[PDB]
Amino acid sequence: GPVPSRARVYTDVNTHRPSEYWDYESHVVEWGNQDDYQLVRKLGRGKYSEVFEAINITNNEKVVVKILKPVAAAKIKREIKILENLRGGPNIITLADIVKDPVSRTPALVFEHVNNTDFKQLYQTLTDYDIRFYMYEILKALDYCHSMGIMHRDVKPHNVMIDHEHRKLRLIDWGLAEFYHPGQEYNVRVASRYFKGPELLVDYQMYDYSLDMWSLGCMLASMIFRKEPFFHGHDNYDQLVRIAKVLGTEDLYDYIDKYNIELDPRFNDILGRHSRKRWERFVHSENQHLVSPEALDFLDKLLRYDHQSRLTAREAMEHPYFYTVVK
Ligand SMILES: NC(=O)c1ccc2c(c1)nc(NCCOCCCCNCc1ccc(OC(F)(F)F)c(Cl)c1)c1ccncc12
Repeated sequence: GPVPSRARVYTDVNTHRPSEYWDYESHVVEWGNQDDYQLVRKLGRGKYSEVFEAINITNNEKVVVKILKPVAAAKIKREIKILENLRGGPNIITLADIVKDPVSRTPALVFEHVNNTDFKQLYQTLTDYDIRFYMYEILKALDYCHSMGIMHRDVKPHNVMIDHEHRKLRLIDWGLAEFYHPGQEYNVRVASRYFKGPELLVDYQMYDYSLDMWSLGCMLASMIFRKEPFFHGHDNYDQLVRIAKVLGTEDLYDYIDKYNIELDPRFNDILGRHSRKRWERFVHSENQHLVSPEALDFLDKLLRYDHQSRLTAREAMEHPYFYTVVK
């Protein structure tokens, strides 16, 4: 059957931490006071929760409250433990409190507020310099969480908060985040369609931190080529075909042969035969100001089928693409 895989970095971080670190089920939640927070307005509703802008009346500061739906109320300890483990880390959203919502009777997570008043799609209107600057800021968060034995598993623009006025970035929504344990088989139903790595699409469960680096490459490709999303799958099956139309089918077949993966036979009639396209195929007069040989080389090194071949967050921070960014 499938060949095993393990991360090439931070492989054993959880084995050398005390069990209290990663055994989230044993964690005892310290509950705050729901009365400290006054809900102001609804910001959005997901499949398992709703988010509100709120005021912490003990300091008159804005906060964001995520109220869990009764269905998710049970599996909150994983997210809580990860948020507490990562608290204070570079560009990681701060969990300010955990309270029981008086209406839903479910857990409510209280987060640091980031000014989210930059309307439109700042995501598709940044300058070349600002793309590099913010990409480096995301990498500080990803190297931190990966160094802390945690995979985010939902890297996408909707989970990157930017206060453009103060050039502040936070990586949010650790609701799909997991502890990495070598040899552990994980659920492939993670990340959002357009940002799903090939490992998820071919049903390879023994993945690791490198899944976040594929998602990151999808964001970079979308920004530098002004193509939102870069890999525009109609469903999870077509998502792999869209990738194959860019990266080619040969490397895809080499990847599945290397890990002894059994490709879903539904792929036989839709994958076809494609050769790798050179990255300049995506360059045109409207995106040429964001494209550089450094950007293309960096992107090439993130968007690889083989999860063990992609740059790690630390290798990515060493890339020449970031030499122009003030440190
Ligand atoms: N943990 C929680 O559940 C959580 C924690 C905190 C918040 C939260 C959820 N949801 C909030 N609003 C609802 C979700 O609103 C998502 C808007 C995302 C906007 N991408 C902006 C953007 C712009 C440019 C980008 O490119 C780059 F290169 F990075 F520069 C990228 Cl990748 C992304 C919120 C608002 C204010 N302050 C804290 C929170």
